[PDB]
Amino acid sequence: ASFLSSIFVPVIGWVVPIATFSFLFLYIERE
Amino acid sequence: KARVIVDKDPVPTSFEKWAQPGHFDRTLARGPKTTTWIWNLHALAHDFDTHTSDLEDISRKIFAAHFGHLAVVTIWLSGMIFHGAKFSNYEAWLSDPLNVRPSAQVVWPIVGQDILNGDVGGGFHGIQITSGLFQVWRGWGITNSFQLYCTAIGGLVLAGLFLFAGWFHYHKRAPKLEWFQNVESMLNHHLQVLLGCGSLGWAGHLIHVSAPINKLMDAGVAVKDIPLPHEFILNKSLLIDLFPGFAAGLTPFFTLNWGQYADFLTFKGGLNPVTGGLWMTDIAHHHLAIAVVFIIAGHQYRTNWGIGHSIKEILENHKGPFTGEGHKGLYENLTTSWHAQLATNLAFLGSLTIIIAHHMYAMPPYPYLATDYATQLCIFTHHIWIGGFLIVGGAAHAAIFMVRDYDPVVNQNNVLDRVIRHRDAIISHLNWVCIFLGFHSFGLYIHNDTMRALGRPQDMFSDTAIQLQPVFAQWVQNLHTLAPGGTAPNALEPVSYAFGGGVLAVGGKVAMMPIALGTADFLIHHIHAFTIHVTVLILLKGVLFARSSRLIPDKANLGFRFPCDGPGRGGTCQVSGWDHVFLGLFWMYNSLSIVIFHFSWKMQSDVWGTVDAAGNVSHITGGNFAQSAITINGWLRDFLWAQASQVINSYGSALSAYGLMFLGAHFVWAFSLMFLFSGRGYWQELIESIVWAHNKLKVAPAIQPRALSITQGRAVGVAHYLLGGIATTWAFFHAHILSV
Amino acid sequence: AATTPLEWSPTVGIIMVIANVIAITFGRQTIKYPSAEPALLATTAFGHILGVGLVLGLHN
Amino acid sequence: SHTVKIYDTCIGCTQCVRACPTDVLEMVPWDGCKAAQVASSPRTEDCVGCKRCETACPTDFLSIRVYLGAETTRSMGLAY
Amino acid sequence: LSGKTPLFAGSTGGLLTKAVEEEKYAITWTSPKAQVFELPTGGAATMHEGENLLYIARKEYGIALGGQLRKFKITNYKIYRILPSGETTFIHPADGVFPEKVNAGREKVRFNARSIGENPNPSQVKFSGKATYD
Amino acid sequence: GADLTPCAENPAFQALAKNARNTTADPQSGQKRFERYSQALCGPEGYPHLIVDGRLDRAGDFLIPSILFLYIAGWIGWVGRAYLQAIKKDSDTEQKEIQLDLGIALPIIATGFAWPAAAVKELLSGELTAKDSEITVSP
Amino acid sequence: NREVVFPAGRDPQWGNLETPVNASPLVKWFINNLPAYRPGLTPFRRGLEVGMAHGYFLFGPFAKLGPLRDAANANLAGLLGAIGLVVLFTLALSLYANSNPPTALASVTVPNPPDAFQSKEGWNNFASAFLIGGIGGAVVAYFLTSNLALIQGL
Amino acid sequence: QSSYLIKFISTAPVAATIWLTITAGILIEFNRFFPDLLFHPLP
Ligand code: CLA
Ligand code: CLA
Ligand code: CLA
Ligand code: CLA
Ligand code: CLA
Ligand code: CLA
Ligand SMILES: CC1=C(/C=C/C(C)=C/C=C/C(C)=C/C=C/C=C(C)/C=C/C=C(C)/C=C/C2=C(C)CCCC2(C)C)C(C)(C)CCC1
Ligand SMILES: CC1=C(/C=C/C(C)=C\C=C\C(C)=C\C=C\C=C(C)\C=C\C=C(C)\C=C\C2=C(C)CCCC2(C)C)C(C)(C)CCC1
Ligand SMILES: CC1=C(C/C=C(\C)CCC[C@H](C)CCC[C@H](C)CCCC(C)C)C(=O)c2ccccc2C1=O
Ligand code: SF4
Ligand code: SF4
Repeated sequence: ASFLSSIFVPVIGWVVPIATFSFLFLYIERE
Repeated sequence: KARVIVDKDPVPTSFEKWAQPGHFDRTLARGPKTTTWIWNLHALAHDFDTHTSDLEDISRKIFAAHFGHLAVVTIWLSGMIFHGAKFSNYEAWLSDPLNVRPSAQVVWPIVGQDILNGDVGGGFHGIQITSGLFQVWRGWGITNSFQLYCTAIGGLVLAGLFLFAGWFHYHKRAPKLEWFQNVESMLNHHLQVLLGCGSLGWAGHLIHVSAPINKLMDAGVAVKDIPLPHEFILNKSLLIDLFPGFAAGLTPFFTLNWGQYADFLTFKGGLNPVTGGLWMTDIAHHHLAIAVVFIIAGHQYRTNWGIGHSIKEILENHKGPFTGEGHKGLYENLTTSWHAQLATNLAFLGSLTIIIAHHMYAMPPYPYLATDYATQLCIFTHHIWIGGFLIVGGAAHAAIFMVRDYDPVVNQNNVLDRVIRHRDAIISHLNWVCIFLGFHSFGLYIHNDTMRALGRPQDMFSDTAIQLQPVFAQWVQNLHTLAPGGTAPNALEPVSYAFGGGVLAVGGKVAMMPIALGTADFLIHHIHAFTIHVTVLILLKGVLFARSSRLIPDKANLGFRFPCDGPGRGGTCQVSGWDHVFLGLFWMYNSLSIVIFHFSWKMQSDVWGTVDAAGNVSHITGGNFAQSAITINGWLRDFLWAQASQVINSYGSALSAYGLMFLGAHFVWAFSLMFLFSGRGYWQELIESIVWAHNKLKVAPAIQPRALSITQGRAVGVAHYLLGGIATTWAFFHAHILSV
Repeated sequence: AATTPLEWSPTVGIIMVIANVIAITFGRQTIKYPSAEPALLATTAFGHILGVGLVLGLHN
Repeated sequence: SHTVKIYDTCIGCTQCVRACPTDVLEMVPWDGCKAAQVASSPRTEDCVGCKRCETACPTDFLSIRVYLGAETTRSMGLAY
Repeated sequence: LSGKTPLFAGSTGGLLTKAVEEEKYAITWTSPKAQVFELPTGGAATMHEGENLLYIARKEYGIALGGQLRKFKITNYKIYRILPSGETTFIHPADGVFPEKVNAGREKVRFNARSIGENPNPSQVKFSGKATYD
Repeated sequence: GADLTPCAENPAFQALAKNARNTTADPQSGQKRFERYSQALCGPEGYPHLIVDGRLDRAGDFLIPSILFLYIAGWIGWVGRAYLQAIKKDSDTEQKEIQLDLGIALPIIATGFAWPAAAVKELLSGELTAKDSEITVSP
Repeated sequence: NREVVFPAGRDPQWGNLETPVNASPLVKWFINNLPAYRPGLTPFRRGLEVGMAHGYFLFGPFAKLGPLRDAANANLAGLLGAIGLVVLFTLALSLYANSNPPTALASVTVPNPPDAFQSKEGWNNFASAFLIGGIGGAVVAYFLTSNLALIQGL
Repeated sequence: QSSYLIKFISTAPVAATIWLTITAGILIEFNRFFPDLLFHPLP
């Protein structure tokens, strides 16, 4: 099942940073 | 109104003030309650402005202090030629300048250090020299030791005269403030006499002594067969045989028939094929043209005969629409503050010294200098460094003028006041430029360094790949190669073979060849521009913000040298104009260090190397610069790791001292990091515990010991950081090039 | 090939002469502080440069 | 924000008030028989915390300290 | 609030966006002469013979200026705090007497009757919500 | 003794002795060096090794140098301690520290050859140590 | 001739300075009539014109210099790579919009209040238009460059 | 006066330079006659 690396690697490099930094930036800037 | 005004016997000459220290200042004159008094004694010895406020007392110290400094330089210069007289191989070096290496230092047969006196050549055991004094004396037409022995005693005699002068002036005959303030007289004298007549005189020596003698020496005559200089003057038959223009005499000069002197006042502009070096006749025609220009130029100013310019009128009348009052008030600042004059003189003198180093390597002006790669490399590296230090000193005294001597009344809507009133825009854009260059100068290395590791050499910024060529410089190169004919028609050969043209070969060596500019030079030239802009940002910021900042409104009151102005407002650490100079020195060292590295690898890879009869030039490093200097690992591999083999393996040979100074230099660099990273607070608490042990055993010092001051700890570090740094590449440059 | 030089000729001296005269007329009006004692010695010197500049400059 | 606390070792030299950049400290009358003046810190909100008050105090150890705390625009020296 | 502006061409060093949004400051002074004085943020400026007024971004600029004014023998300098809504408050010489000189109306604040050695340890005061400097 | 042989009989030592590279101006400095080093112990590499065990068979290595140091070093400390104490009774103490009173110092430097006797005398009864209660300390 | 540089407005107290680059006739028109400051437009139309300019700009670097530039699918990589960058640019607007962005500033070149970017709605509508116009500009640049030989071949 | 000159010599640097040069010259001169001295040769 080598295709999983093609799906799980970029999720760690792109999806996880975007989602985490997106929520955090709104959380730290909340009022 | 130029006049000689003097005060008779202001200051006595007693030995009293020698004993009691701190006489110059009142705070230190009280007593040494603390060890910081010791460090403050040296830091305030030359701060004459702090000792007194009367400009007469300041200027008299400065004018006399210069004389004591000249004695040190004359003793040095006289000392160099003295070693050439007694302990040297110069007399043997002239017999064969291509097989005998130059040496003038001999270390005594004491513990293990006779090794340094290896077989340098010519039956002499001595340390090999890289200053190039041997080539200078040949340019001076010195062919025997007794001639050099006479010149050394003359310098020592001259040293006493300068030394007598500073005594005579500060103590017996002190000029008044008016004597120094007559600027218009000073500038005429230095341009005409010190530079003009000094240049005109040296033309006489070159024409009468150096050019004829060197013209016999390169021919192939023995050193003993050469007549002495006075023999040429008295016996004109010998002079006419070489340069027949002298047969006409001095009449062609006065009658404007100057073409008769074409034999020894040439404009060939190329290098002598026999001895790697410019033609003596071309150098002879140099200073004669320079002297006339300088003699004429110095008559510009008035100097008390109604004829000439007032510098105040020149500056005031250069106003404009954009600049409010133009250069009004600058003459007053420069005539009421020594630091302003010091800043201008230091900055442009340093840029001059860098400008020398670039001219000399491409246009070797001495005989057999180009073939001696060791002398050529250290000579370029030397003046490159000295110019860097002096430029940083210019920014320091520029800022010291602001805190100490700035008058807002004078600088009102002038060119300087208008500069301070938009300082934010100057730095914010320079900030943008520094970031832009650092990305697009260094990021291109990382892209190459990253791609080659990924097995993608096609995606690099290299000569086969995307290459960014320096088209602008290559265009300017071709204009110089074509200056023979057309523009500059009388010139036979270009000003330098670095721009282009044919190769020159002396013996088996190559003196100079065309320096091709490719993608590697395009990157490194931007790296230099990057590193130069940042130190300007650090230094220029200190000058503008020394008076005040948005953070600190009153920064001048604290002074030029204050550590922090408190820990609040976040943190105000290193906010002074002093600390900017401290930071700029690291960047000066960073920028300047790549320049000499750019010089070493390029000249070894592209320029220098053995040459065959068929013109095949076997370069030293084998042309590896183009495909390896584009990556950072290439420098680490091909330049540092590879060329340092001679240094580490120098043990058990004559170059062993370089391996020691090389290794020792890394220590002082790391020892610097004690003071830069740490802080005074920890060290005072450590001394507290140590003082307890002395109070226990009753070895307590009367002078209470304290840790070093804050600005001192920063000063002590950068002194080590630079000394340990420069000494490292100093030995690497020496041991590597001396072996090859 | 060296530039062609100049044998002595009386025509050369008239260029030096006229060069001095234009200098005297040029300085006498425009010099801010003409008299201090002088300027005659100075203005004649400039004419020698302009003369030597014209004299050698013409014949090339 | 930055708390400025004064202790009983004051002697009314007034050197702390003259050093304050932001005019945080103000001398006040000591009702007791010590002196006609002892320091105070009414406008503590403008304390940037440059410790100039402490450097000017002539005691063995300080009669006035500056205990740092929460930051604000006035304390951080921000003109923006 | 009244006065005349010091005559200077302008400068980047000066007022920024903070003034519109929150707490710009001002300083007022009166001088008999018209000298040249260095501004708090770079530059030089002249001063009129009556009721000079300058707007400054912070309180530190004013007292730093006031110290420079004392060199010219000017001791009547008043600093204000102008809020975005126009509310102005007279601050620096809060009473007619300056801070360095004593006035009877004032009261001591944040005074500890003990010496620094007498302060409690932090372990004696933890989780209570009080600090050692109290 | 550990992984070594006598220096006189070791082959590697004799190999280096032929090419000794005399240090001083004396021509035989190299041969004279290796002659004296034959007494010491040498390893496989050919260089000598010193044993600081304290055995009297090999005491010139460290033990004799050790005694010669401490007599010299205690001279410096006893002199400095006495010169500092004598100054403290005088009025201007700090200046005398910088500008040395050679009249006071050279008599002290003349002494110090008998520093161990004075050290024991101060230790048995005297001023070698001040009391802990009368010395500055942090809280 | 007389001075060219003046203080921002009548007040010299303020920071900004009137300069040729800041307050010339030509520069004031261009900047104030750019879509980010042009009068008489809604927040949606501003973002559309801005994105349409940027998608057309961002297609080039990916195509002619990115990987596979020397391949058949070079121009296709520029379109997909640009859209991925436009989406991140679109996402950034939504975060700056949904974080209560303070205000837009008024300088000398744009003396009036710039636009109705003073709320979350103005920035959110700007973001939706950026993606629509942004993807459009890249798609346009792809079809031209890919079919530029045909357009010249006509 | 000579009294002032003696005080100059008695200062910290000149006293240190004079003394250290003497201690240096002893080790320097002793090492040229007695070359190596790795250890004390024991009879
Ligand atoms: C850790 C995770 C990760 C992953 C999986 C990738 C993956 C990739 N990077 Mg990358 N990168 C990363 C982290 C990562 N990166 C980080 C942290 C950095 C900072 C240094 C970079 C910096 C970087 C640069 C500078 C470049 C890449 C490029 C690439 C691509 C090269 C593929 C190829 O063979 O040539 C290309 C082969 C092709 C067939 C064309 C690729 C077409 C793209 C990938 C299609 C993308 C569609 C897009 C997501 C559409 C979304 C729309 C939707 C949201 C509506 C590949 C997709 C290169 C590139 O140009 O990609 C375009 C490139 O130049 N990356
Ligand atoms: C003075 C300038 C000028 C120029 C350079 C042209 C040029 C042209 N005209 Mg034209 N025209 C002009 C003035 C001009 N006209 C005036 C003043 C009038 C009024 C009388 C006309 C009336 C006119 C008519 C009635 C027609 C033309 C047509 C044409 C094209 C015919 C070329 C051909 O041989 O067949 C065709 C060759 C080709 C290679 C195909 C051309 C494809 C077009 C030109 C591509 C245009 C794309 C365009 C730039 C998109 C615009 C958007 C952009 C602004 C962002 C040619 C491009 C003919 C046409 O149909 O063009 C399509 C046509 O029917 N013109
Ligand atoms: C002839 C003997 C003589 C005597 C007795 C004096 C006596 C005096 N001079 Mg004087 N002077 C002399 C010669 C002499 N000078 C000469 C030849 C010059 C010209 C250079 C001067 C220039 C001069 C100036 C400009 C000033 C004095 C001052 C003074 C007074 C204070 C000096 C002092 O205490 O510092 C004693 C300091 C030293 C002994 C150290 C001097 C170090 C020398 C000059 C340089 C050594 C460089 C060296 C090679 C660096 C190596 C570094 C490295 C190896 C470690 C004192 C009355 C000062 C004064 O009046 O104060 C108000 C003052 O401002 N003098
Ligand atoms: C023409 C050259 C020149 C001159 C005349 C001056 C003169 C002056 N400078 Mg200055 N400066 C210069 C160049 C110059 N500088 C350069 C090139 C730099 C950049 C590095 C500086 C950086 C600088 C700073 C940062 C400061 C000055 C200051 C001063 C003033 C007081 C300095 C003092 O007390 O001296 C005595 C200085 C010392 C005792 C320091 C000793 C440093 C040693 C020599 C470093 C060791 C180098 C050595 C070669 C190492 C090898 C040998 C060693 C291992 C034994 C004085 C007016 C100070 C000041 O307050 O001005 C108002 C000040 O703060 N300057
Ligand atoms: C190697 C060490 C190092 C580096 C990299 C820097 C970097 C910098 N210093 Mg510096 N500095 C250093 C050591 C260093 N310093 C030391 C030791 C000192 C003490 C003397 C100083 C003192 C100092 C001063 C006093 C000043 C600087 C300034 C600067 C900046 C210049 C602007 C520039 O080049 O653009 C930025 C360039 C870089 C950061 C180079 C590398 C960037 C690569 C190519 C890009 C990265 C790829 C990719 C985006 C990574 C993404 C990863 C992802 C997963 C997150 C820059 C941030 C100046 C400044 O800020 O002016 C603007 C300034 O005034 N420094
Ligand atoms: C900072 C310097 C720098 C530069 C110039 C480049 C350049 C490049 N890299 Mg690279 N890279 C760098 C640092 C750099 N790299 C670093 C530090 C790393 C390590 C992480 C890498 C790692 C890396 C990888 C792994 C890859 C590249 C690739 C590439 C290429 C494709 C670029 C691309 O698709 O971006 C697209 C860029 C954009 C969409 C933005 C462009 C911005 C434009 C130019 C702005 C212009 C402003 C304008 C002039 C001003 C307007 C004025 C107005 C008033 C009108 C290109 C040659 C790829 C390749 O294959 O190389 C051939 C690739 O796969 N890079
Ligand atoms: C001279 C000058 C200049 C220059 C300019 C430039 C350089 C320009 C830019 C350019 C650009 C930057 C361009 C761009 C453009 C773009 C376009 C042209 C776009 C397009 C679009 C479209 C058409 C789209 C559409 C669509 C949509 C929206 C959706 C759906 C799809 C479609 C496709 C339909 C400047 C100003 C700087 C300065 C001054 C002067
Ligand atoms: C005009 C203007 C300006 C300026 C500007 C400049 C001059 C510049 C900029 C610059 C910039 C701002 C730049 C940027 C760049 C970026 C880049 C360089 C990026 C790249 C990226 C990449 C390469 C990635 C890719 C991708 C994606 C996106 C997704 C998927 C995956 C991948 C990886 C494929 C200002 C601001 C003032 C204002 C407005 C106007
Ligand atoms: C080590 C260190 C110190 C302590 C360094 C000290 C105290 C240096 C001491 C230098 C010499 C050793 C002082 C004593 C010299 C003797 C008087 C000489 C004896 C005489 C014989 C040599 C002849 C600081 O004070 C400091 C301050 C700020 C930042 C970093 C640091 C820092 O790193
Ligand atoms: S910390 Fe600074 S601002 Fe606060 S009272 Fe002390 S000196 Fe004044
Ligand atoms: S002790 Fe300190 S705080 Fe008290 S009056 Fe004196 S200087 Fe001010």
